[PDB]
Amino acid sequence: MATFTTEQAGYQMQAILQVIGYDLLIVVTGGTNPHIGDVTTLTASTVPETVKFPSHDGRFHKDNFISERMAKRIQRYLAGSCTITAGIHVNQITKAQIAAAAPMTDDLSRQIISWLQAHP
Amino acid sequence: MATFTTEQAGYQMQAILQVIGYDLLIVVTGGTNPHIGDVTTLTASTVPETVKFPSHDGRFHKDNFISERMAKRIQRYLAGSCTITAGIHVNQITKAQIAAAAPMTDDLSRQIISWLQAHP
Repeated sequence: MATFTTEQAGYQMQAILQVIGYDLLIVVTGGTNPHIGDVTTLTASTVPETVKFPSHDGRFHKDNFISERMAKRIQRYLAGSCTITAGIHVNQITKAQIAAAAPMTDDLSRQIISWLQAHP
Repeated sequence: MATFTTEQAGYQMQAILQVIGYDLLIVVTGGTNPHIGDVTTLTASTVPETVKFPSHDGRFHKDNFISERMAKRIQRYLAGSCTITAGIHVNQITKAQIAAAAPMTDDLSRQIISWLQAHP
């Protein structure tokens, strides 16, 4: 249904939003290698819950800070269920990139909130 | 990336598949009202796990039998993580529709397996 991008100092993240009835599905990725490392689910009135996927070396992917952050930002605007995937390869990128991805996620979230307000 | 439909005695289900890098995202819906009631996650080597969304009257949605069934059918063909949503309003449809949706899910799953084998 809709694609958004955000950029901070050369690093780019993207969010693809799909409206499935009253329910939402959002894929958040970054850099040049799309991936799903974590999934966070929520409704307007329940606390978001995360499932982590295993990485190749056995560690769980820690990209859930992205999906949980977006979940917290958009929660009050949800008409139904919401499923958010995240994957920016936090196990491979620099600490500065990981830190920058938090305000970048806030920017994608506001872009999404605006789009939802314009397409209720 | 790809859409599939299946039909049994007038009832239709649909699966939208998205390839996100090596990872998969599949939305399974049915009838005339798309929805996400449940989410099942898996990899080729881990048992699928489900999160259920609450319905309006407080009962968890029970459409996860759909996503878990598809997960079991396609698991051995996965290159990475896989996230499957399901929602056919099992809390509103007839018992016969609920029962028919299980072989319909197997048909969508094979359609997906074929598409994956043709687009590795």
